[PDB]
Amino acid sequence: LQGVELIARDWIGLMVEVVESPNHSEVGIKGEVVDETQNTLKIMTEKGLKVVAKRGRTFRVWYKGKIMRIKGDLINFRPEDRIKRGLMMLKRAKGVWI
Repeated sequence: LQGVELIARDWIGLMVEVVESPNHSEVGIKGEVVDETQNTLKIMTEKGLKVVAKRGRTFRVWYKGKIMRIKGDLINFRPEDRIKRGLMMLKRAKGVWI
C-alpha cells in the first residue's frame, strides 16, 4: 500500500539507506534525500554529501511508520512517468485489472 505510494512520490525529504548496489562502496550510505533527478539521488549523510545513481541500487526507505526496500530500477523515471507507474504497481498489488 504505502510502498506503492513511494513509486510515485519524489523522495526529496525522506530518509534512505543504500543496501544493494553494483558500486559496492555505496553500501551503508544513509541520510536524507536533498535532491532527486530521473537517474540519481543526492543524499545528506551524517558526515557529508553523496550522489547515488538509481539503476541497480536497492534502497531502504523510512516512510509513514514503515521501512521499505525499493529498487532504484522502479523509480529512475521522470515524475509524470512515475505517477503512471505508481498506479500500475497499485493495481498489481491489489489484484485489480484496472
